[PDB]
Amino acid sequence: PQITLWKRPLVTIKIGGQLKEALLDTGADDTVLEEMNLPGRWKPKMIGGIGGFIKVRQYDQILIEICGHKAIGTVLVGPTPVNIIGRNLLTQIGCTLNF
Amino acid sequence: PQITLWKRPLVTIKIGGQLKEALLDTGADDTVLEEMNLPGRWKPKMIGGIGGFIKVRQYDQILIEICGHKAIGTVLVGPTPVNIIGRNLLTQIGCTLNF
Ligand SMILES: CC[C@H](C)CN(C[C@@H](O)[C@H](Cc1cc(F)cc(F)c1)NC(=O)O[C@H]1CO[C@H]2OCC[C@H]21)S(=O)(=O)c1ccc([C@H](C)O)cc1
Repeated sequence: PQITLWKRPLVTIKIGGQLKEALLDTGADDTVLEEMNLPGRWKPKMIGGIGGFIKVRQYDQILIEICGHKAIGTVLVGPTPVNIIGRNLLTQIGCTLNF
Repeated sequence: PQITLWKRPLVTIKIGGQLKEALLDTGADDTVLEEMNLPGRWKPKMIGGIGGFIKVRQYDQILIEICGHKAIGTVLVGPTPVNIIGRNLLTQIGCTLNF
């Protein structure tokens, strides 16, 4: 699907058997999700954005179905105000910017 | 132009007679630029991100030439780590996400 940007590009994702809505973010290099419970072992990490830095838990090789498109990659879980789909997963489902 | 997301979607912008590089950010509702001077009267505002919040100066009806595509809209200037082109200006240049 082609997505115009007159509204926030929110899509429905399926991660760990849970349904959530996430923001297709071309300005994000990696995926960051709000607090949730994810299987497996994680490693602590600190990511930076506007306003400073937050502590997140890095989960590797996590499957996500983004708007019916499957992808596996690293997912960061932490106090993000909004669920974000970063470029690490956008490239797997073949997303492009066109103008 | 079609832009893949394997690298940061950076574009050359022309704003206030100055040349800068900015990130086409679909995850940003507003355009946020590092410190500079623009015309007209401004009003203070505070915007939030992953790490918290930063104080910005809201400038309205500001012209920006993004990769040769002109657009006028609100531009926020403040201590952002990276120049961000938000959806307020992406819609003006006809930007879409495609997968
Ligand atoms: C350094 C370049 C960018 C600042 C990186 N960011 C992506 C941006 O798209 C971000 C998305 C966003 C949307 C949102 F609603 C809440 C929120 F907290 C974050 N936009 C943003 O801050 O927008 C501002 C301005 O407009 C306003 O509207 C919405 C909020 C305000 S990031 O999220 O910091 C980030 C993500 C992933 C990684 C991985 C580890 O690589 C690192 C860093």
